[PDB]
Amino acid sequence: ERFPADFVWGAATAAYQIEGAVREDGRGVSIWDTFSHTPGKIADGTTGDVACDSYHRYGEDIGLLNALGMNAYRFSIAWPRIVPLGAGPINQAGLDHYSRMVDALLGAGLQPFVTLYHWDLPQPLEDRLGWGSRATATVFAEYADIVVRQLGDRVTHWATLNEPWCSAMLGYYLGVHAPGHTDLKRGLEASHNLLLGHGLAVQAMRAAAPQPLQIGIVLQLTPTYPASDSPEDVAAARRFDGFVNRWFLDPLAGRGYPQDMLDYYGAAAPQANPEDLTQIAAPLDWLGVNYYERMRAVDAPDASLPQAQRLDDPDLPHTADREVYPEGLYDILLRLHNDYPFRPLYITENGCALHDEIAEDGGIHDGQRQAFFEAHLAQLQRALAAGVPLKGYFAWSLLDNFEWAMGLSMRYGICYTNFETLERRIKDSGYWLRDFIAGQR
Ligand SMILES: OC[C@H]1O[C@@H](O)[C@H](O)[C@@H](O)[C@@H]1O
Ligand code: NA
Repeated sequence: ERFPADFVWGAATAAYQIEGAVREDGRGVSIWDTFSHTPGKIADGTTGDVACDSYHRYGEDIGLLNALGMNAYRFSIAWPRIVPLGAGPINQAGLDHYSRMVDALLGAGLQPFVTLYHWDLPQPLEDRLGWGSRATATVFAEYADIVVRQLGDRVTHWATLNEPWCSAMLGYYLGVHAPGHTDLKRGLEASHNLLLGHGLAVQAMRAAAPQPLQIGIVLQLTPTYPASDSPEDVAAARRFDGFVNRWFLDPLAGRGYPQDMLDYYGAAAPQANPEDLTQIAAPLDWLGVNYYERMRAVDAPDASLPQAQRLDDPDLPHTADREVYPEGLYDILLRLHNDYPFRPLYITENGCALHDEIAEDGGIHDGQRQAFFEAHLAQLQRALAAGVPLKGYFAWSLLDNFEWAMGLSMRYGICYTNFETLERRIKDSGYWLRDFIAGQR
């Protein structure tokens, strides 16, 4: 029935998806400015140039969080605002902005859970190979140092990266995200330098921090299940689970990269000496899990790597873009708790997209998103019952925003955003979370 009295209850955003003001106050160009302004990369012709205008309107966002009765806010700092050339001088105006926002949050009783990297690499680094270069890892750590030096007296809970799987594989292998490259080896290289940048940043942050910090990383985990028990389908399930989950979990847990995946990738695998793996395993205080979906895998010998395709289940509900499988959240947490060293855990994202509209009465009747929260929160109670050391939950997203290659067309918010007027309105699911949280707090 109940969560811990000190549980963290929040919603989450990322800077490029919400802030707009892309050229204001010294902000540099990010790979997502370049990519979103490249014809055809975004589905609907939109960019993050305005987005939710949260650079100017984070006060309104704070208003929503307050109305929701939350006690925490997960957001990202734009590297392009802080070090506009990527490696070079800081931009004090960038840091001052986030300093005021942090003060605003704390004054409202909202604990800032800051993400340092949620995909907006400065374009000057990409011009020197981006995550294809080990130098990018070094200058990421420098950036992590600068930020914590200035805001670490107030922010205790930091995440280095959000979802390196996406940054590496969507960004450099499949080409669907910025910067838009299409080479496996480049993707795997990028995964390594992300992980290294992570490890280097943790160490830098601990040395720069004016007080002890609780430092984590955020991974999206996709629990994977074989469509049948055939050696073929089981193998496919393993390969997918390795491609998405274990590739990151293992080296973070000090276990190296998974040998099966090393064998599968062959010459495409990155060059990973033992000093880098030691750095990548820098001790963490927590792990963030982003959870959206499962993968029910059939072998797909003719598809590209990892030769494993989703077997649709028409009995399960689907959202605008995903199948709903709440039981996967219990499953992956049970696996983390029993099989890996990370603890405590936070659900740093969970939510869904729907064809939301403002109805005649003025509300947004998103009952399927309410049912989505209710079901996933129920699985978290089960996970807690089994001893999973879960300390918080953040809904993705606080508000409808720029959904990457889908643009402004794919609405994930618990608040509706009118992108013309910038008015936000709380959806019915948001009111349900309010009332649920108020019962738990
Ligand atoms: O697609 C929904 C969400 O997925 C997550 O993996 C990312 O961290 C978000 O930035 C994105 O908005
Ligand atoms: Na549906």
